Formats: sequence, structure tokens, C-alpha cells
Amino acid sequence: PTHLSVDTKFKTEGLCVDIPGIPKDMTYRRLISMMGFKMNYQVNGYPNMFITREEAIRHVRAWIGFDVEGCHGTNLPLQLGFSTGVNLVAVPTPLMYKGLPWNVVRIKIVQMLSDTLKNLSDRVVFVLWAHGFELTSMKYFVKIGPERTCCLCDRRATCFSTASDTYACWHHSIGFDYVYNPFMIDVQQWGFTGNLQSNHDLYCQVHGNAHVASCDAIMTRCLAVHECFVKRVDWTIEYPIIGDELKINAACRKVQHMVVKAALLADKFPVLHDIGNPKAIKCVPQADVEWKFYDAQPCSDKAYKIEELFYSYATHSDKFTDGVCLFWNCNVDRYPANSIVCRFDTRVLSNLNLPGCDGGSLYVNKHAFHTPAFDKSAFVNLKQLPFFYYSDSPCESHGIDYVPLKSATCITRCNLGGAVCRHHANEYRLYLDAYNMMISAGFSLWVYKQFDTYNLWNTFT
Ligand SMILES: Cc1nsc(N(C)CC(N)=O)c1C#N
Ligand SMILES: Cc1nsc(N(C)CC(N)=O)c1C#N
Ligand SMILES: [Zn+2]
Ligand SMILES: [Zn+2]
Ligand SMILES: [Zn+2]
Repeated sequence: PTHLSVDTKFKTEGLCVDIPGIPKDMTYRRLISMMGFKMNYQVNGYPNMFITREEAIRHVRAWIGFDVEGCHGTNLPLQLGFSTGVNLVAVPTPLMYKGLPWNVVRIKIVQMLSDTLKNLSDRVVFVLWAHGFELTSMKYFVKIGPERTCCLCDRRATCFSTASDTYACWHHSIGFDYVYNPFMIDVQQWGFTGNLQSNHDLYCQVHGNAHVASCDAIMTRCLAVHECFVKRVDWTIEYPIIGDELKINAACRKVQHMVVKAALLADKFPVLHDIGNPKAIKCVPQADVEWKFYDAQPCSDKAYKIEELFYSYATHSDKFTDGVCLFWNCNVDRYPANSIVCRFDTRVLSNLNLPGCDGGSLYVNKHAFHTPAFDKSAFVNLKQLPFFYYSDSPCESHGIDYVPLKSATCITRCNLGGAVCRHHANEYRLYLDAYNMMISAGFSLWVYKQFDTYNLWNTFT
């Protein structure tokens, strides 16, 4: 019960316009054969081209929407569309490209998938709303066989060259002409009524149809992400490390302690309302304040309405207007003015951030968190939190070479007294590095308007 059995049934109703007469009774085994491939009863780690929803979900970083449309099968030119927004035209003889034979079109397909996937995944998962021409066009740019390794490294092979008779991973595939052991999944097997557009458009206003292949390709992956990460959410699934996940997570813990510790020292709030992750611990355990926790899961769909988060069954609702509210990745429509806020900017370009549904994004760092579209209007009662470092810790090296530090934002006893000590200079530069890691990773920080670092200087006297 791990891999999809080739003897599992495939519903063929979706195929019967491109492929009139298709059997109603069809397995993957007979489908794969009809697509022109031979699985030669092989136990070499590639039991099926098609995969389970669960396997697709574990390999979300690999998803590429794929769609083909008749343009004017062997007779006529095909439009090949990918969720990268690329459209190629193959002949048998937003980016749109002119008609070319399969022998060159297939080279472009390897280049495009390699550049897209090399920093994301060991594989490709073609995500389909299958009507026939996509499945019957794969023989023109795919080869299958036993699992294999790169000729230049230890990564599993994803490409093949007919020039050299060799195999490559995504990193090493320059000049390769065939996709090797792709995976794929037909969204239409999941139990949907009506066409792609009419299902996509229930959930997403951001992707339009121009009746071109890359738009269906984009809409297909959008609808898949909706089904697997918005309506359904499995926070048990771990995902591999592929970048700065560990540094970014550590940065986030450091900045949070810094910012909340400072907020308490500056304005001496008697109560902090900690709204979000129900696992959460006091980020400033030594602080003087009444720490009151409030449970809420990541909203993956729409931002929480502050009205419904606080004052539903307001049967003596807690005084959320007293003290300060901490929303650490707890997304609401409009934050109260007495708030400290970390909010992920869905618009960021990174290897951890994949395009999502209805202007939102899928942030994959240890877990997958689909995140509602970033909206500036959420922050109207707040301001951007300016950078600063604060320490009450004694000046004392205990031991990373030095250039004497000058900064207006180094809030320490030493800088008050004129000259930053070596210890606080190291800590300052380390904290600035963490802070920049975090920001570039896409997190944005916002605070109550009365917040002023000038108030921190009187905590040394
Ligand atoms: C008493 C109580 N039950 S529910 C609740 N909140 C804040 C959540 C909500 N949805 O209103 C409170 C409080 N305080
Ligand atoms: C890294 C992280 N920790 S919890 C979280 N949430 C609540 C997801 C969200 N929907 O905003 C994020 C993000 N991003
Ligand atoms: Zn390699
Ligand atoms: Zn969409
Ligand atoms: Zn110092």
C-alpha cells in the first residue's frame, strides 16, 4: 500500500473526445501500453508512471501542469503548455513560440524542466486534466526504464541523451533530448463534475483562460494545489531540506524573541495575547507580563476575520484591546492597532515559495503551508517595524575578528556610553544577518504606531 497498482482502474470518460471508442474498462497497465510505452514486468523502482494523490502531495515541489491542444495527432500541429507559462508548437513534418519538429521541441522541454526543477526536486510530476493528446504526445519526449543515477553525480536520473547514450539529473542535463522516468497524475480521476475552468474558477480569480495550453496547465496545477493544500491540510508530511530552511527558522526564532522582548520593555504592557499556533511557547519566558494563549491553525484559504477570531460567542470575550496582541504568522483581514505582526509575503521569489491558489502561495519549509494572498490593507492600523538590535547582556568577550562597530540601531549599555564593545558588535552583526535572512525569505514585520526604540535606552541607568 505505497505505490499506485498498474491494475487500478482509470476512468476514460475525459479521454473519449480526443480518443473516440476508448474502452470504459481501462487499467493504468493498458493505458500506459496505449500511450506507446512497455513496462516489461519490471521491478526496478518504477512500478507505474501514474502516482497516488499521497505520493503527489509528498512531491509537490515536482508539480508541473501540462496540457496539449490541437492547433489547426500525426495530421496536425500540437500546442504544448506548461504551468511555467511556456507554450511550444510541435509539428510532425504567456510566452508563445512558433511551430518546430519534435527533435528540437524535446530539447527545449529538457532545458525548461531542468532550470525549473534542479533546486526543487529529484523528479517531475506532470499534473494533468487528461483529454487524450497530452497522454498520446508523451512518447515524443519521454523514455522510461529502470531507476538510474546521473553519469556526473549520485542524484537519481531525470533526463537521457540519444547523442551520448547517457543519463543525467536536472543539474547535469545540458544538451539532453528526453525526459527519463517522469511521474504524472490525472486530476480528473479525483471525482469532479463539469470542465477544468468551471472547477478552477470556484476557488481562484487570479488565473484567466485565454483558451491556450499554458493557461489550462496553470489552472490544472492551481486546482490540484487547492484540493491538496487548501481544502485538505496534512501538517504531518515532512519535506526534504533544499536551501536555508534551518537558518531561516533560527532567524525567525531570534527576531521574534528580540521584537517581543523590546515591545514589552518599551511600553510595559501588563498582558500579551498570543494568537496562533496552539503548540506555541512563551517567546520571552523571563518577561514580567500575563501571557494568555489563544489557539488557531494556519489559515490556508482566506485570512481569519478579526471579528470572528475574537468576538464570536463573545460570552465575556477576553479584553484583546488591553495590552498587546502577538500574531506570529497568524493571518487576519485587519490587525487591531495594539499588535506585533509577522506576515509571510506570498509575492516573494524563492525555492521554498511555490505559486498557489487565488493569489496565495505554497511555502514549503519542513511542512507545506498554503498562505492567503499578501494584502497591504491588513496593516492600516500598524507601521513597518524598523530594524534594531537590543541587549541588556553584560559587555564581556569570553572566547570572529573585529572592525569597531558604529550604528544608531545597536541599543546596548556600551553604545549609550559612546563605544560598542566587541561582544555586542559580534551579536549585532549576527542578528542583522538573521534579520536579513528572514526578510529575504519573505517575512514582513509590523508593529503598533506608538513603538519607538528611543524608549529602550532608559532600561540601562
Ligand atoms: C470564551 C471564548 N470562547 S471562544 C473565544 N475566542 C476568542 C474565539 C472566538 N472565535 O471568539 C473566547 C474568548 N476570549
Ligand atoms: C513558516 C510558517 N510557520 S506557520 C505559517 N503559517 C501560519 C502559514 C500561513 N498560512 O501563513 C508559516 C508561513 N507561511
Ligand atoms: Zn548529476
Ligand atoms: Zn488559479
Ligand atoms: Zn557592550
